[PDB]
Amino acid sequence: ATRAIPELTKLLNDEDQVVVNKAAVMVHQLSKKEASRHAIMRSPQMVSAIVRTMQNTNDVETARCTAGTLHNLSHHREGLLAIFKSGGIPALVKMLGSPVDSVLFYAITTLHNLLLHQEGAKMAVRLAGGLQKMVALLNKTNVKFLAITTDCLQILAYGNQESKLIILASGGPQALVNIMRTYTYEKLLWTTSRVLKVLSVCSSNKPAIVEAGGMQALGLHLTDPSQRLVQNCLWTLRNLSDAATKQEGMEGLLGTLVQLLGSDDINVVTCAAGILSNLTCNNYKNKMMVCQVGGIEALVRTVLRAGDREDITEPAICALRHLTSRHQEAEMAQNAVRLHYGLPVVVKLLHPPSHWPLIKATVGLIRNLALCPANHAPLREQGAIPRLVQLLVRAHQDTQRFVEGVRMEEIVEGCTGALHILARDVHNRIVIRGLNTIPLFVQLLYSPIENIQRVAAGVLCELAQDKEAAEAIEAEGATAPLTELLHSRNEGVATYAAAVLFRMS
Repeated sequence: ATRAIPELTKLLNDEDQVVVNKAAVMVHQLSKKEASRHAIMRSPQMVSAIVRTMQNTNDVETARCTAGTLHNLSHHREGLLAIFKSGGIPALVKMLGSPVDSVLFYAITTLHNLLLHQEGAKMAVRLAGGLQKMVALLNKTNVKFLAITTDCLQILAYGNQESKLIILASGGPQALVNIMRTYTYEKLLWTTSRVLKVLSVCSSNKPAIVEAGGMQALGLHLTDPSQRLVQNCLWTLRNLSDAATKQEGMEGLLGTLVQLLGSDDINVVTCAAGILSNLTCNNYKNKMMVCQVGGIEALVRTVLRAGDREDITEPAICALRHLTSRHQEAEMAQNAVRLHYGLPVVVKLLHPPSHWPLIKATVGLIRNLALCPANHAPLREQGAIPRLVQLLVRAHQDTQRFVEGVRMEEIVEGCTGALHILARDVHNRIVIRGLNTIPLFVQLLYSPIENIQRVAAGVLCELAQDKEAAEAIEAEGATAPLTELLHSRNEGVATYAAAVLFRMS
C-alpha cells in the first residue's frame, strides 16, 4: 500500500469542506494498518495536513480521527520525529482545552510519548503553553487520564524552576493535593506525589502546597502497601515540614509517623524522624500529641537502633529535644527518656565519632532532661558533666583563635546552658567546681553574645550559693564584669549578675 500512499495522501491532503471529515476517517483506517501507517509518515505534507486540519476543524468527530493517527505515529520513533517536524506539539497543546474526551486522551498520550522519547519536546511543550493547559486538566475524573497528565507535569517540571513557578501560578499545588485526597489509584497517586516532590524543593511552591493541606493529604497514604508511594510521600513530607508548623488536623499524620519509626527500612525511619523533628519545633500542640502516642518511647528505641548513623540520630535527638521542653507533658517526657533507658545513649552521643550537628542537638537534649530532678543523678553517673565541660572548653578555644554547619559559639552557649541546669543539684555543683570551670565561666561573661553571658552568669549564680564557690568566684575577679552586666539590655543577664554579686557579699 506504499505505492498507493502517494494517491491516498493527495486525497485527504486535498481537503475543502466536509470532504475532510471523511477524508480523515480514512487516514485513521490507514493508520490502523502498520504497513500503510509507515507510508503515512515520511510524507511531510500529509502529516502536516493531519495536524493543520485538526486545529481548524469543528465537526463532531473533529480531532478524533486525525489525533487517532498521531496517537499511532507516536508509537513509532519515526512518527515521533514526524509530529515534531509537523509542528503538532503546539496544536496538540491546543487540544488540551478541547471538550471531547477522546481527543483529550489522544492528545495527552501523544504529548506524553513525545515527552519521553522525542528530543526537544519538553521545551516545545513549554513554549506552547502546555503547562497551563495540563494543570487545568487536573479537574478530570479518569484516573488513567490523570496519570498521563501528571507524568507530563513531572517530566516538564523536573530540573526546571521556570516550569515549577508556572505550575504554581496555575493552581498546580491545590489541584495536585486534591488528587491525593480523592483517588486510590496507585499509579496516579505515585505520579502525583512525584510532581509534589519536585515542587516541594521550590521555596515558592512549598508554602502553597502546605496551605492546600498537602501535609494531611500525603499522610493518608503512609500506610499504603506500595513502598514507592510511601517513600515519595515521606520525602515530600520532609521537604514541606519546616513550613507546616501552623497546620492543624495533624493528629492522624503525627500518629502514623511515630509508627513508621519502628520500620526496618532506613529511609522510612530517617524521614519519619526528620518530619517529627520539624513538626514539633515550636508547636506545643504537636509536642503533646506525639507524646500521647508514645513518641518518646519510640524515639529512644530509634536512637538505640540507629547507633552510628547520624542521618537518623540527629533528627531523632532534635525531636526528643523538642518534646522535653515547653509543653504541658514535658515533665513526663523528661522522665520518659530516663525510664526507657535513654540517658546512657544520650550521653554516649556527646563522644566521637559524633559530628557537630548531632552533638549540638544532643547538648540541647541534655539541657532539657536536666530540668527533671530525677535526671540530676543518672546524668552525672553516666559522665555527662565532664564531657560537657570538655566540649565547652574546646569550643571556647576555637572561638578565641562554621565547622560542619555549626558555629562554635552555639556549642559554647549550649554546653554552658546545660551545665546551668545541672548545677541545681548539689553533687553536680561539686563535680562542676572540681573541674576548675569558674575561670572559664568568668571569662564567658565578657562574650559578645548576650545569650552566652546569660548562661554564664546563671551557672555562676547556681554555684555561688555555696560559700567556697562564691569566694572562688570573687577571687576570679568576677565582680568587675558582673557590675557591667547589671546594665545589660538582656533582662536575664542583669538578674543573674545581681544574684552572684549579692551572694559574694
